[PDB]
Formats: sequence, C-alpha cells, structure tokens
Amino acid sequence: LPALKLALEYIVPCMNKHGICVVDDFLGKETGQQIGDEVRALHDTGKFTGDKITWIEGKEPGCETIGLLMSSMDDLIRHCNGKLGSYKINGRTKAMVACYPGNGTGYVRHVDNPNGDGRCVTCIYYLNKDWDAKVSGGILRIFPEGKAQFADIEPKFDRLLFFWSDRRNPHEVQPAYATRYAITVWYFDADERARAKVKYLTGE
Ligand SMILES: Oc1c(-n2ccnn2)cnn1-c1cc(N2CCOCC2)ncn1
Ligand SMILES: [Cl-]
Ligand SMILES: [Cl-]
Ligand SMILES: [Cl-]
Ligand SMILES: [Mn+2]
Repeated sequence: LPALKLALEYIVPCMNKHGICVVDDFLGKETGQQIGDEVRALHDTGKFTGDKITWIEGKEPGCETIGLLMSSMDDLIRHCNGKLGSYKINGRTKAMVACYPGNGTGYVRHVDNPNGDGRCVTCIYYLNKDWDAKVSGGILRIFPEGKAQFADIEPKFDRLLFFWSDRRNPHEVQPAYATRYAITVWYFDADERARAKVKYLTGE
C-alpha cells in the first residue's frame, strides 16, 4: 500500500483497536541493508593501538539512509493526522540507534513513558538481515493492559513496529545469542509534552 492507504486502512484502526501495529517489508531489502551498513559503521568502529546507544538526527554524514527511514516513519505518522486516539502528534525524538549484545541478556519488563513525559507512540525498525528469532532470540513480548492475551513480536528484517508508549504496553525483550540492531523513535503528543516541559528553567 502507499503511505496514505497504509496509514488510514491499517495503522490507524490497528492502533485504536490493539495499541500494537506491525508493518512488514517497510523499506525493502536494498534500503534495509544500506541502513544496516550505516548502523554498523556507527557502532562497529575499531580500536587504536549493557548496550550501545547513539541518537541520530538524520543529516549526519554517513547517516543519510537512517534519515530516509525517519522521513518514511514521519510520512506514515503525518497521514494518521489526528486519528491516533486523541493525540496531536507535533514532533518526535531523534532516532535511537541501538546495538544489543548477543550475550544471553534480556531486557526487564518496563513501560516507555510511565509518568506523562510526552511520548505517545513508540516506533521500532529492525534491520538485522535474515534474523531467525527461533534460533537467535531477541523476541519482544508486549502485555497490553487488561487484555487476556500478550503478543510476541519477532525482530524481523525490515519490520516496523508501532505501539502506545504509555502504561498500556509494558514490554520485555528475551535474550539473544547474536549481535542485533534496532532503531527506535518516539512521537510526542503536543499537550502532554508541553505540560511535561513547564517544570524546566528554559532547559527543555
Ligand atoms: O532498548 C529497548 C528495547 N529493546 C532491547 C532490545 N531490543 N529492543 C525495548 N525497549 N527498549 C527501550 C529502551 C529505552 N532507552 C534506552 C536507554 O536510553 C534511554 C531510553 N527506553 C525505552 N525502551
Ligand atoms: Cl512494567
Ligand atoms: Cl528503560
Ligand atoms: Cl519536545
Ligand atoms: Mn521499551
């Protein structure tokens, strides 16, 4: 589907019904591999003589295709104009470009935004080519609040994931046995983000 059709026919009704939406084959193989090359360049540096996080705006040298990813995410969110709950999405974070070690470590269950920090939608893009979660792990488990079911989401290559960032979606990540990368972006609700910012002295 084109971005308009995908947003209105799939992403919007999926998010309002479930709070979780998976889009597969988001950018295609060639672009996905290019993003992987850029991400590995950021994190796979050598040496002279937890996890790794970098925050990317999208116009840094060697990050142009990460920027294309962010523009593509922005395109989908824009076409959701005012249809994602009651939110008015007026901005987002930088891209969190993460490298997660394959050392048998998982991520404890948590809520991204538990206390009204302004973030209403979490977007995650998975860029590890030919990742087989059945063999290598790394599955995301989301527990939508009050539902009888929970969801396991495999970090499949070129997969885009949306979910509500607030207490509706506690989530945990199972351990993995190879290095993997994911890029996360959070979209802000205008009113909540404004309220969260009033406490600061001109300091964001
Ligand atoms: O890194 C992840 C994963 N994950 C792990 C492996 N695969 N996916 C799932 N949530 N999550 C995360 C990270 C985060 N940070 C990271 C440290 O800086 C501050 C903000 N804030 C909220 N959620
Ligand atoms: Cl939790
Ligand atoms: Cl966290
Ligand atoms: Cl902000
Ligand atoms: Mn999280």
